[PDB]
Amino acid sequence: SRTEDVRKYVVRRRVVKSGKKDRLKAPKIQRLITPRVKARRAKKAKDAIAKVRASAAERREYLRLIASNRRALRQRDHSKKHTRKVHAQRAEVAA
Amino acid sequence: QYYHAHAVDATIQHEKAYQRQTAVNENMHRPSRKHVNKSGHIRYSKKIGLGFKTPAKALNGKYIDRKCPFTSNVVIRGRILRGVVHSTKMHRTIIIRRNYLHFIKKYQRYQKRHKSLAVHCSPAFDPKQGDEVVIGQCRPLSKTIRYNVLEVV
Amino acid sequence: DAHENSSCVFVSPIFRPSTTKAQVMELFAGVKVQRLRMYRQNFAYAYLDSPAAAKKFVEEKNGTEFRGHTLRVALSARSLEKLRARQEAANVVIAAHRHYKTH
Amino acid sequence: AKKHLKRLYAPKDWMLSKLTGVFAPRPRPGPHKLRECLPLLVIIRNRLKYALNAREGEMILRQGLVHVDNHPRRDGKYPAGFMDVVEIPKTGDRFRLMYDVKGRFALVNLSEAEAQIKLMKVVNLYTATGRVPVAVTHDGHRIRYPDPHTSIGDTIVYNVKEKKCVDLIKNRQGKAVIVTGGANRGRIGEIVKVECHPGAFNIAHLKDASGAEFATRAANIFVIGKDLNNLQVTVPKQQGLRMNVIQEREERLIAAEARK
Amino acid sequence: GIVRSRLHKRKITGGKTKIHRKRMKAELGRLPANTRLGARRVSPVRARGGNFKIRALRLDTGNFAWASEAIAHRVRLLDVVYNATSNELVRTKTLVKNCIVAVDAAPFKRWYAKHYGIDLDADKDKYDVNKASPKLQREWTRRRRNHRVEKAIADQLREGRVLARITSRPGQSGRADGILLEGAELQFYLKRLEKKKK
RNA sequence: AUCUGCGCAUGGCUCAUUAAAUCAGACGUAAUCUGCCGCAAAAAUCUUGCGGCCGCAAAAUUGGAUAACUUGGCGAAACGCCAAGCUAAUACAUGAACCAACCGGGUGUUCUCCACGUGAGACGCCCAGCGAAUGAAUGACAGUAAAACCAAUGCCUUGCAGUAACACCCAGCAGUGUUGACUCAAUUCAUUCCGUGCGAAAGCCGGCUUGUU
Ligand SMILES: [K+]
Ligand SMILES: [Mg+2]
Ligand SMILES: [Mg+2]
Ligand code: NA
Repeated sequence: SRTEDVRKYVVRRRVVKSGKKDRLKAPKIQRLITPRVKARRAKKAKDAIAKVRASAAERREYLRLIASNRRALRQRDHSKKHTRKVHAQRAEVAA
Repeated sequence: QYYHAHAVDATIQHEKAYQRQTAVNENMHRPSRKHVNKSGHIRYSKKIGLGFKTPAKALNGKYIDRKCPFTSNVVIRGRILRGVVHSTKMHRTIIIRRNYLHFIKKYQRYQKRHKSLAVHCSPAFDPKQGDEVVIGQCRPLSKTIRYNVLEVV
Repeated sequence: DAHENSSCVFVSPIFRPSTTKAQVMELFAGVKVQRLRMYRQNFAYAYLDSPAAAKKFVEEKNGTEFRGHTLRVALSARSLEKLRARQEAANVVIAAHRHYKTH
Repeated sequence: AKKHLKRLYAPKDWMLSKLTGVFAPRPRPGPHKLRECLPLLVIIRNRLKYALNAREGEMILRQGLVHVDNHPRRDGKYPAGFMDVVEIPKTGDRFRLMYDVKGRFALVNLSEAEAQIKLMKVVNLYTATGRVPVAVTHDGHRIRYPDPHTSIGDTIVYNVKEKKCVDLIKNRQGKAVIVTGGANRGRIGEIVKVECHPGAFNIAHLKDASGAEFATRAANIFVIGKDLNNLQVTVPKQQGLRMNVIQEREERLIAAEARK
Repeated sequence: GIVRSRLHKRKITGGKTKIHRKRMKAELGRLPANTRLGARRVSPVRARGGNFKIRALRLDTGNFAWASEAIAHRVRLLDVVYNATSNELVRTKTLVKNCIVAVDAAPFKRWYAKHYGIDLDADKDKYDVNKASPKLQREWTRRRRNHRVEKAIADQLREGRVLARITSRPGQSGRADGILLEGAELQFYLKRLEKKKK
């Protein structure tokens, strides 16, 4: 069943040699992912979303700078126009 | 009720396939005045660089030329040479001659030499044999043409 | 801060094409208003008699639902006396411009 | 696809003797061009003398002991060209690659807060997907959001540690520039005029500290400061001042005599 | 194999070029697709660089655009009616770029009815123009007050099939997209088609 | 050992061919392709496990092969070969909802208002990723001054001074790519992509402190 240890049921073959000691050979369990592997896999997605959010923040910074520069130019121009217009209206009042 | 469409120009439509510029759509009902000449038609005409003026015939003409540097995707790049018209017997193509003197070192004297070139002449120009022209290098338009006429002097 | 002492108030959202001046007035009932201005950006400016009343309106009308919309109310730094002074200045200029046209 | 590079075909500025071998380390593609780069093997063996041969150079490099622009490089064929900051933390080397008046590569020693700064000449500007303005520099960097006043030819001051731009120097008349290619390579002067030829190469005329006028194609200049005195980077010993050859010969002879 | 080099060509002087090298893979050519009108069938071709060209051997539908309305619809190709190169390319029903075809006008009629509230078929599954809400009716008059349609196009939509011009290369892209003929281009090609029938 | 990845298009050799050829200096490619390598970018994707399409939950516990090997071999041999049994991959195939944004286009005989429709606002549902195809639109301007009137629309107040734009939730979140030149970069809208594209390799290894971040 799921949630059951697999390493306990793996096939172990017996090698017998003259003298020496009995050897037990078991395969390396492939595709068996531990909690460490799960942490790595989740960290990948976390990093991806963090990078995309950081890029969006950088775009917001650049757009704010551009819009602020345009705003400053606009209100400088309008202040100069207001000064010219008020000088024009001063002459208009009382001929 | 119904949109009155433009008529077909019988003096331009002679090629058994409709002649049109591929940069603009002449069939749009409300053009945007970006590509509109003084006659109200839809013409694509770009400004090539190097301080070369777009001819008035290129701006307000009726001709269709897929290889004209002013009304097509042909760009001018590389060499800008100068020559005299030698032959005008092809269609939309002229032969120019570049006459120069080559210095022979041993005898310390020059000798006259020439180099014929096949050049594409847009309908915006009407050069005669012996006229003096400026040509700009473009991409291969045929097996011999690598230059386009930019101005007739 | 230039808003705490002021008697002007900003209230959003008020959709002029869907709300009448009297309909905004029934929301603004209970406090006397010198004038009420509605703008295309779906917001209104009101100018109350006293800064105390203007302040008391804000925390009691902030977050409440008006015409099915959650509503935000803030203290505005503009002043009705400044508006009246600017209109008084502009009226003579309007008259002078009208005379200049017929000159 | 060529993999080899003969010693005779190798650039002369590498200073590789023609009798030592037949081949030279071919620079791998990367930041700088093959003709305008100094490979890390050459830097670590023929310049710093840390490695007696290519084997020891490989043992040094494959450990990541040599950092170029705050990043360890394990390749001895890495280009590692102009304006690059090369630091060996184990020996604390910290030198920048520049040009001297003779046109040869020079290792200008740096300090802290100066090894963190690198100058980059903007060679291209284009809009990437999402309408993102990107500036491409002379070392292959692609700056994702440069200064709105950045234009092709201007230089930007880059913080290699923080990976951010800190200042922009426009390419205007009166600015201080160093010549990057040609016969005047390594010389430092101020722009007095830039003759513009549409369709062809622009010609920048420069004048150095001594007042000697010299010209070069506008693609060979590199802005390094707002004035000939206020430079934004440290330069080699000669300060980009070309000396008369006769005077240099007599001075060298006098110094050699004074030594003995 | 097939090559695209100028070595086999005679010089402008009339001389014969003496070839001193073998043919190269960087100058090769390939056999044409000869795309016909039929059920869709394509074959990939590994071009230089690893990319793929979809050599279409047969095509039946495609994306055809009403340019004056800035829209496009996927319709069936009913016929090919004119080729400038030769009439053998019309007999064999060969689909090439800039060839004139007849397509299905039902999607264009339906879009016209949905967008402007005008039913071409009515005056002579289908959309109902009387079902629309009166907010959409105000939408229709705003659109209708700037735009007028051509009688030549409207007549074709009523008939059920409308002439079109292929704007894509089927032997390279693998698809047959196009544009509806309008204006002087429609009147040019209609005259050629009348010459054939008489 | 054998799968897997990469290289083997370099180097070495020779000078037979070869005169609008080759080559040299000087230029192009805005007519193109480009693995390695540099600096970057990436919000498409209904998956999984449990109970009865639904419900409930979520560190996604994905699936078939097939070598080496073994067995029986064929062939005079052959940098020759069958057939059957194993068994993996960063080989091959498959596949990840939520978290998780901004922004647009089309609509509903949808409701709520307001006026008696260029109304407004919710709500529904249909699409809105990169790359590609076709079609429209951008990709600026730069050779003139004043009043009227009408319709709408902003304000001022209850007639136009004054007034970036914009009917809330963003009161400046691009009104501004590049070149000598572009049908180019990029953006938006319409419709399309059928393998002939697109994983977080469903990958590996370390540290520590030993961590469903
Ligand atoms: K292999
Ligand atoms: Mg036939
Ligand atoms: Mg070789
Ligand atoms: Na025909």
